[PDB]
Amino acid sequence: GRMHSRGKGISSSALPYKRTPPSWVKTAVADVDELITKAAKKGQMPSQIGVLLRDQHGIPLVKSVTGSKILRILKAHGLAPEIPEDLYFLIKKAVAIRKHLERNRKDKDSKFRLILVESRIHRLARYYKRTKKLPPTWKYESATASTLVA
Amino acid sequence: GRRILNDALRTMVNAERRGKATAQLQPISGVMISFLNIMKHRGYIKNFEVFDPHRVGKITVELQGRIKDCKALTYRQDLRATEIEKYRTRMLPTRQWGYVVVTTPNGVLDHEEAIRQNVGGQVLGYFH
Amino acid sequence: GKTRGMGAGRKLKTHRRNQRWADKAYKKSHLGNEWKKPFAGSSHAKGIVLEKIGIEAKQPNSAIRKCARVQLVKNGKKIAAFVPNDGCLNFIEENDEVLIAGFGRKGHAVGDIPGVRFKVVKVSGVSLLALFKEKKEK
RNA sequence: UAGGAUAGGGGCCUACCAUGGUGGUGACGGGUGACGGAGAAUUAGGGUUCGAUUCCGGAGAGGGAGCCUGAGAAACGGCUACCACAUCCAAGGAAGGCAGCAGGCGCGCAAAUUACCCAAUCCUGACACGGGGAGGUAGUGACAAUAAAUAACAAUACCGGGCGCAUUAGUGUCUGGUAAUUGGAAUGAGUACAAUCUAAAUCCCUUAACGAGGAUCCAUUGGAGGGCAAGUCUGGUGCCAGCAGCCGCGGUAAUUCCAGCUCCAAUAGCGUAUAUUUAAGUUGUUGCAGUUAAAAAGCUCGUAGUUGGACCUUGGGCCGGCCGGCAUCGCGCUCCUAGCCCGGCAUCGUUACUUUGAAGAAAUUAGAGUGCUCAAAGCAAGCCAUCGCUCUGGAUACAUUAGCAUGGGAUAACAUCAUAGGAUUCCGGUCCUAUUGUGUUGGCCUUCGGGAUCGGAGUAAUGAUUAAUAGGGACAGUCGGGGGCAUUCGUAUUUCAUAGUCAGAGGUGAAAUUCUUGGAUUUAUGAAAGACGAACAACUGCGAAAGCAUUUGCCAAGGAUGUUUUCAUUAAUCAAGAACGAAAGUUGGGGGCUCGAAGACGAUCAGAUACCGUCCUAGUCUCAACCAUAAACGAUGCCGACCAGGGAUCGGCGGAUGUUGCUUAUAGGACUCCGCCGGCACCUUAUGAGAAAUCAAAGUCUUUGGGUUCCGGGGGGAGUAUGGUCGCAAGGCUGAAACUUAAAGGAAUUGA
RNA sequence: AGAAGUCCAUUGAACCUUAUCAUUUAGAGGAAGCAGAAGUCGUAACAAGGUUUCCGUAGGUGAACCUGCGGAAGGAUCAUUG
RNA sequence: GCUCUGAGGACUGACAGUCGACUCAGAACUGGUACGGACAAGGGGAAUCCGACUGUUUAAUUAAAACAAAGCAUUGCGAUGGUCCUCGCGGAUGCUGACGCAAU
RNA sequence: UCUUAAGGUAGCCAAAUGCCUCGUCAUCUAAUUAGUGACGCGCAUGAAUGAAUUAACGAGAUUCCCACUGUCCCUGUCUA
Ligand SMILES: [Mg+2]
Ligand SMILES: [Mg+2]
Ligand SMILES: [Mg+2]
Ligand SMILES: [Mg+2]
Ligand SMILES: [Mg+2]
Ligand SMILES: [Mg+2]
Ligand SMILES: [Mg+2]
Ligand SMILES: [Mg+2]
Ligand SMILES: [Mg+2]
Ligand SMILES: [Mg+2]
Ligand SMILES: [Mg+2]
Ligand SMILES: [Mg+2]
Ligand SMILES: [Mg+2]
Ligand SMILES: [Mg+2]
Ligand SMILES: [Mg+2]
Ligand SMILES: [Mg+2]
Ligand SMILES: [Mg+2]
Ligand SMILES: [Mg+2]
Ligand SMILES: [Mg+2]
Ligand SMILES: [Mg+2]
Ligand SMILES: [Mg+2]
Ligand SMILES: [Mg+2]
Ligand SMILES: [Mg+2]
Ligand SMILES: [Mg+2]
Ligand SMILES: [Mg+2]
Ligand SMILES: [Mg+2]
Ligand SMILES: [Mg+2]
Ligand SMILES: [Mg+2]
Ligand SMILES: [Mg+2]
Ligand SMILES: [Mg+2]
Ligand SMILES: [Mg+2]
Ligand SMILES: [Mg+2]
Ligand SMILES: [Mg+2]
Ligand SMILES: [Mg+2]
Ligand SMILES: [Mg+2]
Ligand SMILES: [Mg+2]
Ligand SMILES: [Mg+2]
Ligand SMILES: [Mg+2]
Ligand SMILES: [Mg+2]
Ligand SMILES: [Mg+2]
Ligand SMILES: [Mg+2]
Ligand SMILES: [Mg+2]
Ligand SMILES: [Mg+2]
Ligand SMILES: [Mg+2]
Ligand SMILES: [Mg+2]
Ligand SMILES: [Mg+2]
Ligand SMILES: [Mg+2]
Ligand SMILES: [Mg+2]
Ligand SMILES: [Mg+2]
Ligand SMILES: [Mg+2]
Ligand SMILES: [Mg+2]
Ligand SMILES: [Mg+2]
Ligand SMILES: [Mg+2]
Ligand SMILES: [Mg+2]
Ligand SMILES: [Mg+2]
Ligand SMILES: [Mg+2]
Ligand SMILES: [Mg+2]
Repeated sequence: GRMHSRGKGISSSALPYKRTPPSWVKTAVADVDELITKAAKKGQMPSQIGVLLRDQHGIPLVKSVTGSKILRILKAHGLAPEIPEDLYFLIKKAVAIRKHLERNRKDKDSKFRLILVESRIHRLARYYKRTKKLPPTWKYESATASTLVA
Repeated sequence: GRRILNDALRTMVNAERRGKATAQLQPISGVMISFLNIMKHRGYIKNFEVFDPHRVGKITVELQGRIKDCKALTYRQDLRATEIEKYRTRMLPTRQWGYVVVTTPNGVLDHEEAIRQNVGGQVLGYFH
Repeated sequence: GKTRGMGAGRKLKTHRRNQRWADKAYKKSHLGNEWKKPFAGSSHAKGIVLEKIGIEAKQPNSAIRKCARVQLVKNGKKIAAFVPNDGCLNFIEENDEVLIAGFGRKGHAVGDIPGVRFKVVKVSGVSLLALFKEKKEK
């Protein structure tokens, strides 16, 4: 179930059987790359870009239409995020918790949640250093992390 | 928390003990399929059918009510073709029926085929 | 449950090593204190009688169980030793050499007798059964 | 790094230089009643325990040390010194080393002769010849091991079952036996010639004459309540003496003691003690346990360790009787094996696993052959005319791990295609090395042979599995008594103040302490203070647990649901280490209504240091910091799968018309029905499990294996002592032993 | 050639002081556990055991114990739409 | 004592040149075993009692275990007040105000 | 059982506090009215008259031990 809770919910997505786009997706694979590229240069992350395509521009799945995953589309263009999206969003959260504590130091529940976040941050960075998505010297520093994000 | 071919074989025994007609095996694999071929050629299961929606994939097996038990030996030992005899006696109901499946570099097969071809290997399970 | 992984041999071997100390038979023969027992790991032992005593039997019974305090030659130990037959305490005197054996149950008290785990088996180099059976006189 | 020394490598040692080497995969240190192995006991398998000792390796010669000679020694049946022990002395000196063979003392539960000989096996020297306390032979020897006597056969029998008459009988069949009944046959234990034996002796094996009536040529050791085989025998004793591994026996009719008789078991053997093996699935890898019997850590995080989803053809077959040898859309070969243009080629990822072989000391284990008379053994021997010799044998196997070599390549590890710095048939240049044209020796170089770099054209299907009813992250609308900060409220209580009235009130089983005309209690209006948060409130919610219920706002967090978003194995569980942890308790402040350990009183009582009643201190409440424990409980760790039926309920979502005191209209909100997901539970039932109570998870267990952590091994002593460590303290964590004891305990039944 | 002697190095027994370690062993007095016995005081527990029992903590008392605070049912309640 | 060896620097144009006062390590030799050679300059250990410590004290017989002290606690006082001085007028604390003053 | 307002609690001890007293036991010694550790019917201990402890410190009182020495056995000699 959950890594850092006892919940065992199975809420998730279910991609269809058909790899190809539905018949009505009448876009061009070059044109959507512009849609992805513009969204990135606007600073949006891959998870939000896919939501945008699916919701306004009517693209069910990028891997169907283009044959490429979004992050690999960005990376070939030199727009891949320097800190991976998921690692960044955790680092944002741990920064948010620390700022809240620095006014509430008898919030012992919020101190508990903090420990869970860096445990999650460090496990993930262990992975990304192994696969060379982070520099082999990159280190999560509690203090100098609010500068990196937001 | 998954280690398959235990999930597959325990599903068949539980289906068999109740007396059901078919069993579904949600994660499948080449190892699991080769085990069912050995069971089937020896006559302990009917045919079975692979499901590809994409994924690990599903398989439905049709049971004929004449498998008594089928088990996995997780912690897969190495098995010279010389101590076949000692694993035979411990794990099988008698010296007449029952088979120990061993994975060997000439493929997955039962301990009887292993002696003829003079290969040892690593134990996967047994049925009888 | 049990650890079963193929590369878990170190965990399994260590665990039996820790847990064997919880078995009294193991710890009795592996802790070293058998050499601090009076016999110091011998089947019999020679001694010299200090006095003839006699000890009461435990509650359900009622008798005078006759013993002798003997002193062990090898280490100076003083123990109480049962003289096991009818009237056989008479054959035992004071300041006499005596051969002490185990009384049974391997250092644990035997029968109704409180605190005696040694039996006298020879006196003056004459078998004590032989004295009770007249075969050899002292 | 350079030396020195050694036979020689090396911090072996020296000078200078650097700062390394080992460690939870346990270094370092301690224990060993510890030389190592070959092996030994036990063994269904897996194991447990032993190994001083005759073979191999090592080490030592009373303890240390230093040496000479010599090819070889740090030699001790060589020396030198010291330490200890001791011998002789004519008193000045001298001579020492049995852990060699025998023997003595001592020590102990615990072990042989101060014997003969180089005949065998071998060794040694100048040697065919000398020597050998090596080694062999004999005395002692119930350590272990083997074979094997202590009678056999007959007829009489008072008799005893069948079987021939079975009736009515009677005897008679295998002799079953009291039978010192009777009769001769058999023979070695013994003793004795000889011969043999032997290095010489003795013993054995042969064998002249003696060698049996059952009292003798006599078999014993433990038992006879049960376990456990065998007495409801007789005399004695009287909870004595005794027996009894355990349970138990013995208090005047003892199946248990002491005896006689009879029987039982084993038998030339048997009992006792102690260590160990089995039994013991009570150490559990195979293969145990943890709701209540002993035992889930209060809870979560986390490093190491352990474990880890699926996916990449060897798939569809030709071929000859398990397999070669092959074609499909099988990356090369010059170089070795290389067929009559051709199989069957080596380096440009590593391993486990399996297959076969090598090479593996013997003795021991297994195992073939072989009639030592059998057997334990041994490695012999067997046929010939058991006649001048013939035929010989002296097999073979197992050997865990590590190392070497061979094929397989299922499974499982570690490493690694996306900056293309990738592969690739050719093309000259940066450049060196030179070979048949240097018959001699060479030595720079033209086409030419490879480094190696390297710019460009070239070719190709030009090169990134999927998206786990794994996990993370994003997003959407929600949900909650989850947390922190501030804040609004509510009665009650206590105190105060004001007013009224007047004899009691309070408390109790009954009272008393106590308050009271200085007006108690009661009644009424207002004020202060501090705690508390009724009813609603539940087989309901939230939280890792502890825990969390008045209002509102702010801050950060979370689960579930929804999703055709995104990453792509990132995970499970966890020694070491870390966060939180009710109540009480501790140190300081703040506050101090109520209640209230301690204390003080009134009752009760044999007493009452208690229950009951009165008064009250710390405390209760809060801020800062400690503490780290609870029946911290579901007495049930966490992750995963499967498995039975039902209605409730909580959160979300989806699907249905019909209804409202709503709603500018519908839509939504309240309610009814259906479905999915996720929660807290409940009910009914086994086809299940369990000792059961019970349990739909305590199920899918002798048909025993999904992963992983913690933990138990009869009851006490004892969570004690001691050492460590944490704390201000109280104490927490770690945590024995001596000794003691046959039960303690769990579930259920009948009674009382 | 070459002795006694002698010089400096090196190996180094051995003896002595201090220290440390480990194993035994004595001790006024204090204080635990066990067992025995035909003892004294009570009545704590097992029934609602006559104040339901028990767990943590704290205080108090001849002794078993009592009391406060929080917890548990292993309770004497599986139960209020009555 | 003597004779040496090495390290640690400056400036000037990984070098060359010149300069440089000071410290520390190491060796051989040497002596009638002397060498912090005069001077200067702790004796040490095991315990008991009192006072915690530093501080102070009976000038000229007592230096302490006495006094003080930090720490702890109690008491009075909200100014028209407390504690105190003054014959009176008046004054000290107070250029203060409870985290303060005053008394133990 | 008489009595008190309460009957000396936790602790401590022959203590700088104990008459008896050179208390009793142990230890230190050859020998200890001294010292230290215990014991406690405490003439006449005891809780801010503060009780019990206590590292560091002291020209504070006391006991012992090693070193040292003309303090002593036992005096002699030298300088101003
Ligand atoms: Mg799941
Ligand atoms: Mg986890
Ligand atoms: Mg046992
Ligand atoms: Mg060298
Ligand atoms: Mg030894
Ligand atoms: Mg020995
Ligand atoms: Mg000797
Ligand atoms: Mg030697
Ligand atoms: Mg020697
Ligand atoms: Mg000798
Ligand atoms: Mg000898
Ligand atoms: Mg007999
Ligand atoms: Mg008997
Ligand atoms: Mg019996
Ligand atoms: Mg019987
Ligand atoms: Mg017996
Ligand atoms: Mg009994
Ligand atoms: Mg009996
Ligand atoms: Mg008898
Ligand atoms: Mg068990
Ligand atoms: Mg239990
Ligand atoms: Mg639990
Ligand atoms: Mg890990
Ligand atoms: Mg290998
Ligand atoms: Mg998933
Ligand atoms: Mg969201
Ligand atoms: Mg009134
Ligand atoms: Mg609710
Ligand atoms: Mg309310
Ligand atoms: Mg009271
Ligand atoms: Mg606990
Ligand atoms: Mg528990
Ligand atoms: Mg499950
Ligand atoms: Mg719902
Ligand atoms: Mg539901
Ligand atoms: Mg046990
Ligand atoms: Mg136990
Ligand atoms: Mg219990
Ligand atoms: Mg019971
Ligand atoms: Mg009672
Ligand atoms: Mg009661
Ligand atoms: Mg009860
Ligand atoms: Mg009380
Ligand atoms: Mg120097
Ligand atoms: Mg002072
Ligand atoms: Mg003066
Ligand atoms: Mg003075
Ligand atoms: Mg003072
Ligand atoms: Mg004034
Ligand atoms: Mg007192
Ligand atoms: Mg006193
Ligand atoms: Mg003195
Ligand atoms: Mg004293
Ligand atoms: Mg007094
Ligand atoms: Mg007084
Ligand atoms: Mg006083
Ligand atoms: Mg002073």
